[PDB]
Formats: sequence, structure tokens, C-alpha cells
Amino acid sequence: GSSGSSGRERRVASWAVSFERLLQDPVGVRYFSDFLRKEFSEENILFWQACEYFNHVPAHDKKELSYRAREIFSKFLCSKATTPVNIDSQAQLADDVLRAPHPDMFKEQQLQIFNLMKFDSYTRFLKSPLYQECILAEVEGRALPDSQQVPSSPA
Repeated sequence: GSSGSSGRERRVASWAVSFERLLQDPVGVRYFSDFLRKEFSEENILFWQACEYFNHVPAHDKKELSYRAREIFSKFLCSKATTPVNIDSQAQLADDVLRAPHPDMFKEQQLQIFNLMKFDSYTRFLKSPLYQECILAEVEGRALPDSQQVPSSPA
């Protein structure tokens, strides 16, 4: 009797070797995201993604930078922002992002969350049974479930 799967390399576990692997892989994110939602911490990952989109934008290009900087800001970083991220807007970014943003400045904030979750969520994500769901299929050799399908409430 065969054991495990012979389809592709170990991706389920690859989400433990490092963080870069968690994102790089479309599966590691689909599951990670859901987890956060469990405790209404999506904003954590939602914010990070945004940055990547902003930072990527060149400095010269303002039309875009602004649109994003402002949106992203008033989105997570603001006084009445729906859900403020752990990050502190004390960086007086507004006054900046508003007048003239920076495709590098964010690099700092974005990183803040990256590490936060990496030690906040990323850590638990593995401790939780959800992540294991894919593990069993990897060690056993079965298909992977659907994060969304998985009930937030534990057994």
C-alpha cells in the first residue's frame, strides 16, 4: 500500500519552512486569510497585501501613489478608519501620503505587520487544527479541504 502523494512537492509543510513560502503559495494564503477572519483579524493580512501593491508603484508616478496612499491610509490608518491595524499612524504619514507619498516609506509599516503576524497569526495558524487539515492529506495522501468550508467553531 502506497503512502502519501506523488503529485507535486510538499507545499503544505513548505508553509512552515518560512513565511515567504506562505505567501508565494496560493494555498498558504487561502488558508492563512481564513484563519485571521476567525478572530476578525483579516485587516492584518488585508493591509499587508495593499502595501505590496502601493510600494511596487514608482515614485515618479503620483496619480497612482496618491490614490493608493490615501485609500490605504483612510482604509486602515485613520482616525475613523473601519479597522485600525496594529501599526500606529503616529508616523504622521497622512501629512505625507496626502501631499507626497513614498513608494519606500511604506516599506516600514508593511514590515511591521509582516513580522507581527509571523509571530502572532503565522504562529497560531500552525498551532490550530485548520493548518493540520492539509497536513493529514500530505502525510496520508488525500486531497485538501476548503478553508472557507471549514467551520470557524472548533470541535
